[PDB]
Amino acid sequence: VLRSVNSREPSQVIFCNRSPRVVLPVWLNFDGEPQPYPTLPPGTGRRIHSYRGHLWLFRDAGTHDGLLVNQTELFVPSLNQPIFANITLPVYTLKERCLQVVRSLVKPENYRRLDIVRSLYEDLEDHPNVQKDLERLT
Amino acid sequence: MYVKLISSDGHEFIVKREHALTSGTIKAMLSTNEVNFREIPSHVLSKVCMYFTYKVRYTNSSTEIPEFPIAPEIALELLMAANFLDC
Amino acid sequence: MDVFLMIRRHKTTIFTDAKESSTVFELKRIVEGILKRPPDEQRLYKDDQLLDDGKTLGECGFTSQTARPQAPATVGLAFRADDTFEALCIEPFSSPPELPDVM
Ligand SMILES: CC(=O)N1C[C@H](O)C[C@H]1C(=O)NCc1ccc(-c2cnco2)cc1
Repeated sequence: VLRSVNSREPSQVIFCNRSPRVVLPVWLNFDGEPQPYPTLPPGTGRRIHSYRGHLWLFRDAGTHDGLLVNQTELFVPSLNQPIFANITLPVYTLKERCLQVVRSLVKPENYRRLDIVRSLYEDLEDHPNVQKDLERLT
Repeated sequence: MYVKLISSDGHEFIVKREHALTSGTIKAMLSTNEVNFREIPSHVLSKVCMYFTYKVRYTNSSTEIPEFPIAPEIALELLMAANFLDC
Repeated sequence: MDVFLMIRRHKTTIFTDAKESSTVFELKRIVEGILKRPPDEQRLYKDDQLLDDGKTLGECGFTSQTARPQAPATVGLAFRADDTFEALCIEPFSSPPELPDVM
């Protein structure tokens, strides 16, 4: 339902990591399967060969936290010369930001040892996932 | 114009009314001008107020957005406050 | 350029913003609108240093690099009771508990 179009029309793109995270570029293949591409260190860029109508999303490489590309969730290369893909942090909610910090400090096996409400333990275990973000997205 | 948010330990935080209405819980508590937080200590509530300013500044902005910092020592309590305030 | 501040006195903290080109006196006029005390009954400080009215916030050390929305700069505030100014006193915020064993 969310898949790349097999246009076969080349499109040069600059993946510009304007975030403090290690970025995981994810291509949605012709069947809609997420395909990971080499990671981008913070502050760096890459000149990549893509195609018109192809679908990309960007995540934090270690945690899968969602990132923005040109202020939206999805990037679609258009007609060229190179298209800029400006990858940035979203303004996360305070709750999501706290969950990210707690997940970075506590091993998942130990979430149940934290003195918090059961509903927060469930929020901690409900890690960001590309599959969950894709379904849906309608 | 401004509203007063009082922490469990009695610290008074004066913030723009619009910045405070960023929280649905606060809007409900307001509808003084003053809100008392029995369970929210000052080291947590000061960070909540910094979040409001950060959110109002960086929302619908094309500028590079910096990370919102949270010291490990405040993380658990801030998570409980953010959960209650729907922040 | 906007500068983000915490104006602090005793157990009071005001979160506000101002222009880097705005003056110390103009900040006192903001405090007056909130705390209902005229500028002549106020003293503003950067750390232990008394700030002069005619100086801009930028000249006082409040810049876009040091007075950020997510990390605001502190301005100390002292009130004149009758004819004498009280000493600068800012109550610290509460202390976080010890980091739990699994943190
Ligand atoms: C089917 C195909 O050739 N694709 C799908 C996408 O449109 C990208 C394109 C592709 O694989 N191009 C080569 C390529 C190699 C490395 C990268 C790369 C390297 N670091 C991050 O991304 C990106 C594109």
